[PDB]
Amino acid sequence: MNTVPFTSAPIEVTIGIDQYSFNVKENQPFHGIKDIPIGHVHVIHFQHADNSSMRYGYWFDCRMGNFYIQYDPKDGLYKMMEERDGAKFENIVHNFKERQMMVSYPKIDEDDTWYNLTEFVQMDKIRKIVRKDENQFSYVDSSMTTVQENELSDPAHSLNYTVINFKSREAIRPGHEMEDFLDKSYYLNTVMLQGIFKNSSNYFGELQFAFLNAMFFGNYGSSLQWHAMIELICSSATVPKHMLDKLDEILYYQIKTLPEQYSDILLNERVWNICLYSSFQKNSLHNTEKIMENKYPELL
Amino acid sequence: GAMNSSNYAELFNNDIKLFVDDTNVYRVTVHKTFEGNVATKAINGCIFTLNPKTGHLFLKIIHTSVWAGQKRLSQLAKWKTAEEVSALVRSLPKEEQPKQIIVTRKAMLDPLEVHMLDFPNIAIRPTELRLPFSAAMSIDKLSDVVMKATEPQMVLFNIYDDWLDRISSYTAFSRLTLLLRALKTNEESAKMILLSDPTITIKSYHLWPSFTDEQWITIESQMRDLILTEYGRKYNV
Ligand SMILES: NC[C@H](N)c1ccc2c(c1)OCCO2
Ligand SMILES: NC[C@H](N)c1ccc2c(c1)OCCO2
Repeated sequence: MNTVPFTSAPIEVTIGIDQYSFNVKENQPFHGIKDIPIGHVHVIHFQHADNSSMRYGYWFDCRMGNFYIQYDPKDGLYKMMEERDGAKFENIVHNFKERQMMVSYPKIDEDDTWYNLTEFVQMDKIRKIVRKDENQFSYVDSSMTTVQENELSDPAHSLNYTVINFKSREAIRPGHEMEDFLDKSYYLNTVMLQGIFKNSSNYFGELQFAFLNAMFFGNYGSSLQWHAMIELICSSATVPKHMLDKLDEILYYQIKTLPEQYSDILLNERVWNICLYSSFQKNSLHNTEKIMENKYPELL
Repeated sequence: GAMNSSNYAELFNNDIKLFVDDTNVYRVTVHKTFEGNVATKAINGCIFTLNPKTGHLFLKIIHTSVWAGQKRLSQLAKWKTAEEVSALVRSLPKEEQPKQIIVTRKAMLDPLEVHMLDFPNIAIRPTELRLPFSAAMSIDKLSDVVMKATEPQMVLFNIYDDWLDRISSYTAFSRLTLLLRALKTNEESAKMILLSDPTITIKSYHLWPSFTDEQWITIESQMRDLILTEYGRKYNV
């Protein structure tokens, strides 16, 4: 188990760690998060009490370095930093633990939700979507635009998701216009899976990462990407059966995890009704359909 | 965006544009089978592609053989229309290619957009005008060429005959839409109006009769009366 210490907490803030969150009062003696599960990526995220504008946060993997949080009063945010002095780091963590100034990551022994939400998400793929090569961790916030959003404005601060556009020459073979528009299997299997992602695990990793950024930051372009990647599969008549089986599992967990009161802003009615009730795969998403109907029957 | 009564003079500016109407592409008669079921028999159709400024009509005849062994024909017809319009554009010299294509039915937007991805600078637009181009097959010489076709064929017409020697495009389009609306509403009575007087004929190289300027005024009035008469019959007014 690993630890992200905090130098201090000078401003009142709601801190998230993965699907958990807790409130810290201004100048309260908070010095970090311990007992953090090795083996998964994680995200530590922030929403200031005095200015809920900008949710922001950091994706990281404790196997790749020793990371900590320190507030910067000039830029006005909690920043992740890497500590290269390993013996300094262990000494700081040990002291804070001895004084019980850290909260314990609240995982229940039965609960595989984080693994299920991040099964295909790897730090290396995150770092290609979020480009800041000098850090081993990746910053995301609520306002960051996607590359495709910037084509339709600072490129260094963009989310480089794979562009999906159903009315593009990439999606539509000359001479197969009707075929490729009404059935997206070419675009899914040849262009995206074989050509760009190389395999379905990388496709699902980006889909899962887009969902989590939508949910944790309210990032609108991430929500667009998540829905586009679902629609591309659902609108394809020919999809490997293992992908269809796993997508239902992946989507069920995402719909089950979403905060009930955020459903109006995180779910696209058109996409979900099309995917569940009209698409080629309308009968391939058993559990996603069951949880959607029991939890969000209004959307449908 | 869409095209309506606010920007109606835009049709007659100097940017090349084409209307595309697909309502006569897939034409069927529904009949009873020997076992008491219902079956459809297709007949030849056409794509109606019109330049409203010049009157040039590119009439692509859709021969029934294009439907043989195909399914979801009403869906296929839209994509076949888009394929043929795209082919027409590619056949035109660059300086003759349209800057806008206006479809009469919004269901044509995505098929045409997808077929025209190679032409990102040609705008594909709907219209809020209700245009009576479905009545094109009430023009005898157009109906004749379509029904006689034994293979796919493109035939070029000027739907204004020689009117543009005497009137503006705006006025010619208004005359055309009034004629077509009257033929759509009551084809028999409209044709009676157009041919009642044996001394006025249709030139071999024309679609409509050779009316003088004063006779066109009379004809147009009789067409308006027909439309109003039929509106009164329909709604009991
Ligand atoms: N990570 C183990 C740690 N003992 C733990 C587990 C579950 C919890 C909790 C702390 O705090 C309260 C919420 O539930
Ligand atoms: N072959 C089993 C498959 N991996 C599967 C599909 C859907 C699921 C699920 C597991 O458990 C989570 C809820 O939905």
